[PDB]
Amino acid sequence: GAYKYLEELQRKKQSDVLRFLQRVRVWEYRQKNVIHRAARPTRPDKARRLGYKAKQGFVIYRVRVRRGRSLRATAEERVGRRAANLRVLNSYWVNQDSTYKYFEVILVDPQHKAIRRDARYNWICDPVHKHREARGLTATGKKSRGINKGHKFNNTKAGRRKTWKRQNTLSLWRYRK
Amino acid sequence: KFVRAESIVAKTLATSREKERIKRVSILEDKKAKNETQHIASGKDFILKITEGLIREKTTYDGKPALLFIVRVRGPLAVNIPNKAFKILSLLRLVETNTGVFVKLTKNVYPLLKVIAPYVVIGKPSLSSIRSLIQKRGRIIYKGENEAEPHEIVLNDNNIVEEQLGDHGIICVEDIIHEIATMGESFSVCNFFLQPFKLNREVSGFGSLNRLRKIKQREAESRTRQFSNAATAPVIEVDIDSLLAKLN
Amino acid sequence: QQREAVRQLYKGKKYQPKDLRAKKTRALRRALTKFEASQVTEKQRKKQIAFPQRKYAIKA
Amino acid sequence: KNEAKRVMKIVRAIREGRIIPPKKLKEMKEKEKIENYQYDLWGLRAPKLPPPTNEESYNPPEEYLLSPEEKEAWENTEYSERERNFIPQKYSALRKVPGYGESIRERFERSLDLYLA
Amino acid sequence: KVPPTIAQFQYTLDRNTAAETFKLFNKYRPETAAEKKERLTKEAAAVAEGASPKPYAVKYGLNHVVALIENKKAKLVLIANDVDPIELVVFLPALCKKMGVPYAIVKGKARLGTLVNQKTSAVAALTEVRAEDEAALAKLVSTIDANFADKYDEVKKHW
Amino acid sequence: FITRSQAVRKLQVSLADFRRLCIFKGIYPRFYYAKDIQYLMHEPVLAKFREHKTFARKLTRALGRGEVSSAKRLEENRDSYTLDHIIKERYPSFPDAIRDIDDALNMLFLFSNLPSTNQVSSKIINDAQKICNQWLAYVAKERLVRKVFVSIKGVYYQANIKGEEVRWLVPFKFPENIPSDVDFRIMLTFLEFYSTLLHFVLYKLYTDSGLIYPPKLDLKKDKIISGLSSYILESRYDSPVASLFSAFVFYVSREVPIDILEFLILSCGGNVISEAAMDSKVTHQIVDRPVLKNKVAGRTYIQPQWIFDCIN
RNA sequence: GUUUGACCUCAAAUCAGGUAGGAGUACCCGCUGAACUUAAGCAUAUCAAUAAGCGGAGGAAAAGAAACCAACCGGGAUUGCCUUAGUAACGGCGAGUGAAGCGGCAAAAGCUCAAAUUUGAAAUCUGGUACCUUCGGUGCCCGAGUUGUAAUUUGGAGAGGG
RNA sequence: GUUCUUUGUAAAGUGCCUUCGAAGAGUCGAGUUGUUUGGGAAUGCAGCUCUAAGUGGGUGGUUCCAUCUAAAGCUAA
RNA sequence: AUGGUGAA
Repeated sequence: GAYKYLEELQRKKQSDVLRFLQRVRVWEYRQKNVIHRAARPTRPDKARRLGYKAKQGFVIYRVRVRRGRSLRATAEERVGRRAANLRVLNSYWVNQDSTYKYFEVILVDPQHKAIRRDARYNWICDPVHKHREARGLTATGKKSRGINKGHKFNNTKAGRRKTWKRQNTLSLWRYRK
Repeated sequence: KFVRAESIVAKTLATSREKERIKRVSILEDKKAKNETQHIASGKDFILKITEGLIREKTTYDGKPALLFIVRVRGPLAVNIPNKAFKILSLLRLVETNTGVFVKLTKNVYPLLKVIAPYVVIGKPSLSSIRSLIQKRGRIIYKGENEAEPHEIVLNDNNIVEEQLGDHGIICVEDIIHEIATMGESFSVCNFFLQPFKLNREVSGFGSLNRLRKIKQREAESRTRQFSNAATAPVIEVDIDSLLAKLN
Repeated sequence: QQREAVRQLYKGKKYQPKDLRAKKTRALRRALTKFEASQVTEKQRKKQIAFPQRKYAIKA
Repeated sequence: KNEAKRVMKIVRAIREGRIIPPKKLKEMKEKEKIENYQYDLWGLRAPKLPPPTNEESYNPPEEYLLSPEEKEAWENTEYSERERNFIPQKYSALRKVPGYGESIRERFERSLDLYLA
Repeated sequence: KVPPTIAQFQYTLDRNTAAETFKLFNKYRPETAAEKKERLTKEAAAVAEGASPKPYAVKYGLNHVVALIENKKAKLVLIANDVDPIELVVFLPALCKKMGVPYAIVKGKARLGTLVNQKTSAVAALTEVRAEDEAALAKLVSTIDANFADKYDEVKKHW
Repeated sequence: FITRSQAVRKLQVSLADFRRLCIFKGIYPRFYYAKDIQYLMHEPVLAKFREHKTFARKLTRALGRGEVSSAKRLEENRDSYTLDHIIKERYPSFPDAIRDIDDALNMLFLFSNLPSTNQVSSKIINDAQKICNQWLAYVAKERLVRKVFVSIKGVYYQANIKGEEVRWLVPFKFPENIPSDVDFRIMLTFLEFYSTLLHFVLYKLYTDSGLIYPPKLDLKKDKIISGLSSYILESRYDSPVASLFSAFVFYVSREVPIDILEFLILSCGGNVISEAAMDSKVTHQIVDRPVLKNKVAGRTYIQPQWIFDCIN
């Protein structure tokens, strides 16, 4: 439906329409706290394509971070400490200033019974996903860990400490090679 | 205060139904009384009763004098009454909404009764409804101390009954009820003695329940009262007895 | 006698007091229930019916 | 289909009887809700019960008629600093009894005894 | 300073035209959750013991409306001006102008919510109509095109 | 003790609903008894006023919207609070109830003689006239009368409802000038309290001593007089007062109000025949006229004071 | 209507239901990061993508169904072992540093969203409450939810009908 | 194995014929300052500036050809 | 050197 039009509207970022929305919102988000809850995602098309359903249990925290370790991961880490019961799913850029950057990190309540039911999202309830951001298991964390497929990512594919310990410790068999 | 253009046309077109509605009735009962039937709709007197499944027993009307209690209603929507209905409602002094009077139904009364049908509701009451109306509401326009008569105040006494009427055997308030329930000769004098009956309105307020109860009851008028608008429209009778429980 | 009386007045109603619930451990008081874990998406239930994991042997 | 499927489920439930049709629910509410206050329930302040009048009436011995000066003196005095709530009158006949103008107030003042005292 | 596609809103539909729009639209309420449920229990009680045509209502989802304009199925489209992300609906007056579907910017989002059994709606559209209100609908189309479109032809310009 | 300003803040209900509840228990400041208000806060009537308030927000958002269909649903699925569980705390023994029913009929017999206004609902009034004639139905049936007193104020009565001399002033049948001072909010809540109180007692007097509660009514007798001769009654002496007028058939006439006077003769036992019923075997006719006319030998012509002299 | 009513937002409470902290820490996942020591003094190479410190998990963790490797009569998620190999490659070519594809094996399992309308009917869920065969089911009420919750689809295509 | 109930113009699968048929942006990329490596085609990452396309785009092989579909997520051994 | 404990 509209998500194609919004998808293409969000492309032209410095264009007249979206330029004006930035300068109003950048002022408005400075009035509010560092870490605070938005009731609805400002870029809802982006929220969806990062796994947000507009049902009870999903929370959109807006977060402010300084400019000049990665800022996206710091943004997720800040909301992780404040909203400890929640689990960080994904985050995205909304607006930026000369001094600050804003992200609208999306969260899921594993304790809320609307999530413990449906099988599309009940995986986040499993204790292996406590603080996904504190281990770099989010989108931006996996990006900064250099975890992809290719010749580029040879020395850091399946854990950069794991491949180091494998390469720099002697291995001996019962009947020596 | 300002008038929207929606209003003045709706008021125009509704009254110019009623200016057309009574014109036809005033032509008809002229031709009924003067007896020049070559082209009429109907040739007799119709009284319909609407009670409860929502029965519509249409009747004739013989010459037998009956007793009707008539309550002023405020209908319809945009209707400035014409000159011909200002008069009858002023001669019955029913110019206030939610105000009643007993009258007698003759074949002199019935033709004028088709004039005011959309503006009031009529009907035959019961003796309880005769009695419990008067001993619970009753106004007497009578002299105050020295000057101020028009304090209409209250049927307090039975000796004020001795005062004004008195000499017609009119001795007590229960005796008045004899003169109304039975067609007596001094019926019009005592009818001229109890000028309104300020009935209360049913809904009587704004509010939570009051908005809803207004809406739920307002449609109930639209079933228990239909507006015929016909040349030989019947006169519609409702039960007064169930109505007075709503109004007393 | 007090505890059995409290259990009788909270006979099979949702959210009875914390001092009467099973201790077990902390992790097992979190973590999805039998129903919640076995809860499967509607598509997968159809794919289970249409193509279930069949039983077979291989020779003759 | 959707509504057609949904009906079929509500058909199924009344086939299993989990659900009552709305016409019988009125019949469940017709037998109920008239039977209200119609049951046995039985099987410390003395509430200051009112003083019983006997022989002060519409047709009294007429010395109980107030003196004509005290008529206005009863009127000129205000309420509650006041002995009678009325002035008795004389009526030979049952018919001549007036509209007892202040009976509404007599309960409204009594009502304030019932809880404020 | 406002870029012309923003503040193409706020130059909204006036008093009398908006009143007449709701005089039409309030006739076409979607059947509410309670009303729909009781109807199906009536169907259950009747059809289990012992035909209907397609009923017209307003269409009210943003995805549904953006479908219907460009389908093309929408005739009148009402658009609220107050929207939390304004960018959700900024393209929508242009889409209607491009496909030639008559549109009107209405004032108040909750005002759309009242006619539709929701809190807010942002967009509402009337795809199809009963035969009696067909002439009235087409008259309102012309009324809206005269008042909204022809008066504010310069709404695409001026900051 | 606590303060009047404290308890409303404490209870967190309407102040009117504080005053409305305070009538119901019967709590009076000696100042406010602090345990008793703490005793009040766990009571099921307090459940309903919060719910009756939150009904009202949920309804005005309904009609404010304009979905009247949904608005209409709220009423049919809306409870009423009963006052049964205000009674048994307050009236432990039924003979204690009949020593407080003094004031109860003293209110409720007033309200039958009332015009319906905007302030007072007629349903209450048409119950009140119904309850009065329900009261008089049992009283006139089993002849339970002792003393009478007609006075300037109204007409007092006296009867041993299992021996307690109840006294209930029936006012005179006239239009009553409703004064601007009075409050039909406090008085109605008394009636509201007293009405349900009067139901159980009439159930008690019927279904334990006498009859079935309530008996059906006869409509066509109610069309004539709308009083005590209607409202017919079906089940399923020691005093000479109860032996009065035993097979003494009377005629009553249009001078007296029959309603105040047919009661006593039926409470005694004589038969009552009116002039008013149309709209021999009788041997009495009560008249208030300087000019009497018919004067037959069979009828005995007594002014009605003497009938009140027969009782006292 | 100088009332009133919708919403949105900000509140509130010793309300109802929850949840997060701390300990342990061998393994794992992140973050931060020396020096003695090696080539001749020390800026890289080198101790060392170490130790300490910080944060976070589990019975394993992490990884994972290709924006992959290849140059062949192509392979086909990931992880580990053997081998490729001390090879390519880099390193004041020196202290030396040090892979990977293929091949053999261990174990093998795939799928879910977002994406164009259920529009002839939000088909969905929370909670309260009443019962029942209680890791739950059902009726009723309430709220969420059209700024989109269900069903149908994920490129291996798929959907509409016949 | 033993039963009790299975329903609704219900839920799919397969082959043929016909009509359509959308796949993630402050991201890819670009310059530079640091960090990472033994990494020679700054590999990987971060910071800062600017910031795309749809018979598209990413990666490799001597003028084409091969190979996948990023910028979302789950998953035992 | 890292981390900590004490301190006219």
